[PDB]
Amino acid sequence: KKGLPPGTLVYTGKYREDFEIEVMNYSIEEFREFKTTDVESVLPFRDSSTPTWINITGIHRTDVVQRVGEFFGIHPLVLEDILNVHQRPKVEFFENYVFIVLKMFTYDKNLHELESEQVSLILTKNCVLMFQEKIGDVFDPVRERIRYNRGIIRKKRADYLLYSLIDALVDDYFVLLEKIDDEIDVLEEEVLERPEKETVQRTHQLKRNLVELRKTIWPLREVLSSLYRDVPPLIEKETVPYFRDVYDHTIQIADTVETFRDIVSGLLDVYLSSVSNKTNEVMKVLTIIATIFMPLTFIAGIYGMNFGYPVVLAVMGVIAVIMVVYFKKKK
Amino acid sequence: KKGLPPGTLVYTGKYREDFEIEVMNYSIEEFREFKTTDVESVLPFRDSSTPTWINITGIHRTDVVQRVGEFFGIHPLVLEDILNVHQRPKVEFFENYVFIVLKMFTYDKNLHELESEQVSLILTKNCVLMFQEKIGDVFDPVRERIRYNRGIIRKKRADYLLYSLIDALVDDYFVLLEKIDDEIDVLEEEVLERPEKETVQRTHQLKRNLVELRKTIWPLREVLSSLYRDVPPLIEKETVPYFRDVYDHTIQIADTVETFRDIVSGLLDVYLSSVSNKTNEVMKVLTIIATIFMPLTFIAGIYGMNFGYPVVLAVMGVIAVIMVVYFKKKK
Amino acid sequence: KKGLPPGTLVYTGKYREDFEIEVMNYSIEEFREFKTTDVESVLPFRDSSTPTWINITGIHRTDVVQRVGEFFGIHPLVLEDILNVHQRPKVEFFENYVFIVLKMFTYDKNLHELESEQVSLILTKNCVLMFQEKIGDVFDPVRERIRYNRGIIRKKRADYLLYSLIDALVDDYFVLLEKIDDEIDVLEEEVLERPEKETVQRTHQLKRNLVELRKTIWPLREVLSSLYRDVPPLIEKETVPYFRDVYDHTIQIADTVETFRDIVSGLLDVYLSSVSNKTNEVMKVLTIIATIFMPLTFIAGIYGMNFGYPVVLAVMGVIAVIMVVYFKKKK
Amino acid sequence: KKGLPPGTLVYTGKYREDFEIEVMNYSIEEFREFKTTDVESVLPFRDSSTPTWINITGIHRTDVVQRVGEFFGIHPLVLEDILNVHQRPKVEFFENYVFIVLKMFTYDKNLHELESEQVSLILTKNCVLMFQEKIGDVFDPVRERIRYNRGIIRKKRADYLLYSLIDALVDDYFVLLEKIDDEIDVLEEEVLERPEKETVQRTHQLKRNLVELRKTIWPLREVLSSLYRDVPPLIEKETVPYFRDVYDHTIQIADTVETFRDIVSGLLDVYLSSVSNKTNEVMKVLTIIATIFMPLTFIAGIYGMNFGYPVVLAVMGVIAVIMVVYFKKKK
Amino acid sequence: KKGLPPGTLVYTGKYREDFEIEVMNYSIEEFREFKTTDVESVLPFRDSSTPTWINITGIHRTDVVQRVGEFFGIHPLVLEDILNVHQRPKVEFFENYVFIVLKMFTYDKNLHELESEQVSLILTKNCVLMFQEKIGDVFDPVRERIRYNRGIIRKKRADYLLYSLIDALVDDYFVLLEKIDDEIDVLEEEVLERPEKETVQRTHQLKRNLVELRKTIWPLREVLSSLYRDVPPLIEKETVPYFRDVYDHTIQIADTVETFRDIVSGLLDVYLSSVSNKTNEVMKVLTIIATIFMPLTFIAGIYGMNFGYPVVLAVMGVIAVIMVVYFKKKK
Ligand SMILES: [Ca+2]
Ligand SMILES: [Ca+2]
Ligand SMILES: [Ca+2]
Ligand SMILES: [Ca+2]
Ligand SMILES: [Ca+2]
Ligand SMILES: [Ca+2]
Ligand SMILES: [Ca+2]
Ligand SMILES: [Ca+2]
Ligand SMILES: [Ca+2]
Ligand SMILES: [Ca+2]
Ligand SMILES: [Ca+2]
Ligand SMILES: [Ca+2]
Ligand SMILES: [Ca+2]
Repeated sequence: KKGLPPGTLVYTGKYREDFEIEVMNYSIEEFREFKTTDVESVLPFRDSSTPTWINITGIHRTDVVQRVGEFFGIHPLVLEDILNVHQRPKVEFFENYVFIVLKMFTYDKNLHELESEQVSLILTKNCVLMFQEKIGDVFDPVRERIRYNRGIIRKKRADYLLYSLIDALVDDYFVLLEKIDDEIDVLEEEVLERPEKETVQRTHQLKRNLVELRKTIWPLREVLSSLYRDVPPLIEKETVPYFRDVYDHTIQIADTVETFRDIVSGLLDVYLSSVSNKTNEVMKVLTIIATIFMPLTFIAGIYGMNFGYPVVLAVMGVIAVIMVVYFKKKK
Repeated sequence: KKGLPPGTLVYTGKYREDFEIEVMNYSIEEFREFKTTDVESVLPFRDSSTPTWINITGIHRTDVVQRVGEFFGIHPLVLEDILNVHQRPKVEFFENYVFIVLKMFTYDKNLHELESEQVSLILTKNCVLMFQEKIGDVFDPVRERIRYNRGIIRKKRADYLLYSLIDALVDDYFVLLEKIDDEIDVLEEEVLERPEKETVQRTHQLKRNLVELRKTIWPLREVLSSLYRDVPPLIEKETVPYFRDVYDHTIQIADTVETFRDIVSGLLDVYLSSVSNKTNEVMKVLTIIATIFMPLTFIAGIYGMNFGYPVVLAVMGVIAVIMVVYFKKKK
Repeated sequence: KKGLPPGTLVYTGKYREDFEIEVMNYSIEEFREFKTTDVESVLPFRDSSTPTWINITGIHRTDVVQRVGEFFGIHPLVLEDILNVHQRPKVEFFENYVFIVLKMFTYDKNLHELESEQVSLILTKNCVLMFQEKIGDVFDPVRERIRYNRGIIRKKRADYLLYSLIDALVDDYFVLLEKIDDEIDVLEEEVLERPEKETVQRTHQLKRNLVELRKTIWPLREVLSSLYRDVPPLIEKETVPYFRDVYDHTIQIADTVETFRDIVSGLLDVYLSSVSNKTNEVMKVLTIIATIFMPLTFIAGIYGMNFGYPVVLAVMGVIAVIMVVYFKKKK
Repeated sequence: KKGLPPGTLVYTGKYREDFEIEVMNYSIEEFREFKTTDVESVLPFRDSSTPTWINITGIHRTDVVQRVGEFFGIHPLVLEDILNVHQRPKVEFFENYVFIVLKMFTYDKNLHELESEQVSLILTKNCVLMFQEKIGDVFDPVRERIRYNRGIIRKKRADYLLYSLIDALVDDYFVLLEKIDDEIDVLEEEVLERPEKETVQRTHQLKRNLVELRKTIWPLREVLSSLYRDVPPLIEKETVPYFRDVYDHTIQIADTVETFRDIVSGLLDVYLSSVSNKTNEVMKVLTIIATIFMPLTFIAGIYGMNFGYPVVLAVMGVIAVIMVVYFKKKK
Repeated sequence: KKGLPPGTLVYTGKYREDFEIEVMNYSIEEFREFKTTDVESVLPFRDSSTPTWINITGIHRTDVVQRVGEFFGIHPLVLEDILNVHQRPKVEFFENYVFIVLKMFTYDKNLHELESEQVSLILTKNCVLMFQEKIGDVFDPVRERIRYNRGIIRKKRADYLLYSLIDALVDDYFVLLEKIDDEIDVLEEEVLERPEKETVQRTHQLKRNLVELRKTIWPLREVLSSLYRDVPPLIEKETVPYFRDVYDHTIQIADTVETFRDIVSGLLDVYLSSVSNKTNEVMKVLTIIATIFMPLTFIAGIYGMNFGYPVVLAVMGVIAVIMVVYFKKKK
């Protein structure tokens, strides 16, 4: 739905069940993790000269974001955007912090429909502050790769941490495409070799979903494009050439999606031709068994007049052959 | 209709019933409001060092605009545009004043048709001069948010006032889209599960209305794009990063509209396929009940010749099965 | 047709009936007007330090243009373009003169067809030299607005005179669009509620005419775009911000035309669906009155065998109801 | 076909019949012309301080081009491009010479098919070296305009000579368009008023040919665009403003072609609608003469039962009117 | 499939059968060749001041690439891209080495389906390091042109070697297009003159394959575009103007592909019209032989009533002519 105030703090999303603030402060050497539901127990991490990750799951608490935002020096309107989930993904560069809004998807296979949660990211000094609206994410491997010190996460700084969550979120889209490639694959057979009923409505659902998809990658692609040209906190030849290979991913997604929305585009045209081909066969059979049985039931019509038996049957049986011969141009 | 003079002051709109000049002069502390129908009782507000809002409802009085425009130093041709409602939304930057033309819509639900009133805005010093052609608007909350000193309107200057009316007008489009999303939603079912008559003409009305819509957002989007790059009176880091949030909105509108005009685009193609699928079933039934009843009425045709009863009925009843079996490739 | 010389002076147009040289020399204070058919009686106006308008109606006289062009210092090839009417509208900037080619249209309502005359304009010092191929134009109001000293025409210079003829020519297109909006309006009803014969050929005529139109606005739009960026003789803040409000017009035209060529584009698709809907009804009626009258004429077929009367009529009349009931899924 | 060496001199074209080297050396005062089939008798023209035109007709002699190219200092790979006719038109600028590749067409009217010969041009000092693969060209008027000293060809230099052959080649395309405008004109009637058989395959031939065309103007347009921005040997205000009026032509071609490939694009859609309109009439007639003659042959079916004459004929003749009346909604 | 680690070395391809490291070190004077399956026996070639070509066939050995990459100073993530075959072709420029990823195709004629192997190229000093996933390639002529010292390969440096493999790989695409031009050619006849069954599914396969194709040339075209603008190791006027004539090729491919995906695009529209033309003929025949034999079997229906012989046959035979005459508007 919509708002009508001047720039307040309303939450438009519809996930009012969960609230769980997780934090992962780490150095080149160490880390902890906890799940406090207290607001204040995370504010002292602003000055921690070591990479923190203050994940605030459950945005519906406008009051929680209001406090954290007033403390971290976050602008009043850039908080509103965190709460307003009906927004195109963007990157906002500021004097202190980099602000990113992203959306991650869930495709219900079978029940052809996709659902969208909006994740906000604020990068400031050594804090990648996060905002989810519901419990559960695709950021499970990244926190696990900090947990069992796997790879080059602990070794590197705090801005690199952002370019690890963003890899994890973009990587998820590769799953969605995989589900849809395998979707099309089937709902395409359903047009060649299954000309039934709700195959059409299943096809229109796909275009609908693909448009819905497209108009959330094409912007998310621009985020990593705009996150590439500029960047204040970057550590040039460390974190920049890294996400070149996430902005590379962000392209392949919105390139794959443009393939799907180009195959599915001309799929209903396959149907209409496949169907008009069937309504040729049926049409044809009707015209045959009415050019052998409509001429003959006319002969056997006159000879019911009230005013050689094998002379009429011979001349009927010969016409039913001057017919099935003439119908060798048509078969 | 059209004009043929050199740059005079003709009103092309067709709303000749209302005339009501409302003013809202306000400071950091106070305001008044009145509804004078006198022209002169608003001219002394040009020098009021406090944010005024001189709303002139009912443009049809060419004489009223002529006077106010001659007083405020407004160019002769930029007044003509205020009266000529058949014009693409634009922003005109000048030495003294910023000139903006906008259009706001009304979608008659049921009676599938949309109507357009054109609102002009002139920003000069501490005056946001307004021009409506009919009584009633979506600027009710903004004047109410000044009225009961809600939010940061009174606190800020006069150029910010403009970027509050413009938020209010752009926000209205979110209602129109909501009405059309919920429109498509229904007039799409009407193609999957209701293949009737005036469903087609209702679909063409939508494309017509969407084109009509599109070609008034895409320019209105450019207004807030061009109102972003430049700006003389702006108060940089106060009013500029505000309407970035509104030019952000202006995008999402013309992005949502591009979704609608991409779903509806390939909707008549759903119909034509759904219909050619029905004219397969009907076509098929005709070809069956004419390949069991046209062969048999031929047998019972010869035996009306004037020249075992269960031998003919057995051989007819067997053929009416060599048929309903052969029709298991087709069902 | 075509030429094959090196850059001579051939007239490709097909209007060989009229020749009438009109001139309107004017100052801040006075003017005259005459219709001499003599070539030489207009050449002394080259040095007249007061705005002249040397309209040469009837270009077919290659000799007339040859003389005037040799006198006014006009390049040999830029004269050829004046005579060669089969050319895209352009603006040519030179060391002395600005050269503009424009086309103005005539839409024969009813006889769905549009016709094109090409008007050339050369602006040099205080002379806007004109070239029409046939008598009669849309420049009647402009010469009348000089005649009865209406508006700011006499007051201003000679380059402004150009940006008054060009307003008058561009303004004409607003009439053409008005005729075509009202055309579509009707030839659209002719697809919803009149599925006849030459409705299709009338629709294809429109796309043809719209393409023909489009590819003469899109360049004419670029003329006033290119006439905006540069300009040697301009009188900056006098004549420049004037035609901004003609290049504004030039946009709205090629924006309106892009609406028409987007409604008409998907209009034949309305037809094909409306028609395939009719060939469903007809198709359906045929399948009904052949599943009540083909089964029953089979019963009344056996009982014509030569080898209770209300027992057969009751069982026929019951089947003709087990049918009209089963046909409540289909109505 | 294709090659597999490193940059040798293979001729891919299929015109192995002709070989005829023509030369036209000329000054401000005189010229000669000859048709030597000897290679060496043209090499001394490299230093002739007067405009030469060394036309080498019949490229299939790889050896001839190899020698001339080794003498004139032409790069090894830029010769390959002269022999390889399956290439997009381009302009190659070099330290000494300008290299241009062009294609000129032949449209077999009736036998709907177009054929392509590739002409190469090398401009060096006072030599416009030419390369044709077959005898005969559209360069007949240009050599004739040198021959009888017509126009400003002899008067001007050698780089201007190039911009005379190129005018002659581009001008040819105006003939092709003329043949296709007049083609469409007919093969469009063939869709409104001739719904036959191979009208469809004739329409697809046109799109095929238009795509084939388009993708040889759009590059040839870029040649004269790129031949406009730069140019080393140009003689600025002599030869440059000349071919501006050939790059102007090059536009109108690829603009006309974009009209054709926009009319023909939606022409098969005219057909499909015109045809589905006929398969309405036919469909309709079938449903009538089976709702007057299928109900009545049922009445006259019962009265053939073996178990007032104008009472049955009156009630049959009345139903055959309760029918032809009900069929006034449908006619 | 997909990965979930931080940037390790997983091989996504599915060709786990071959492993064969071939090397071709050469100077202006000599070369050797061998097929060692040992990893270490190729590492000393890093410093060989003479052009080496270290082809590593069979990427599935992650360990082999890991070692060679750690030795040659190759970044950890740019190795991952060598193993991850599901990636868009790109060129990566670095401080030491140029990194290129390319894909080469195999089109199974008949079994309408195309298969893709990914070839990686790393250019460093005098080493063009290669990475194939399966045995066999189109690089047979290039190694043969080194082998029997053909052309200018041995004569030139090591960066030129890259622009010989890349010519060989791009040249292969000319074969694919040749197979598809000849494919369309046939599967187009199959729409004009063969309106059968799986012609539709064969057409959709083509669009599918063409999209699949297009979205691997359009990037491969950009590789040679980006490999043209920049280049650190280039030897300017030696290796640069060479591959201009490969980036020229890279264009013609993605221009030819855009022709195919523009002919095939409107091919199903040929079918649907060709078919709706047949379902006119069939439809028509049915309506004839039911307007001569449905009226007459009505006459011979009344005269079976139980309540001049050549008077009825004359009046039936005359109506069967008032019919076949009326059907001269329809034939
Ligand atoms: Ca708001
Ligand atoms: Ca005007
Ligand atoms: Ca916002
Ligand atoms: Ca279509
Ligand atoms: Ca010419
Ligand atoms: Ca006349
Ligand atoms: Ca205006
Ligand atoms: Ca009978
Ligand atoms: Ca080659
Ligand atoms: Ca080449
Ligand atoms: Ca010209
Ligand atoms: Ca990853
Ligand atoms: Ca990568």
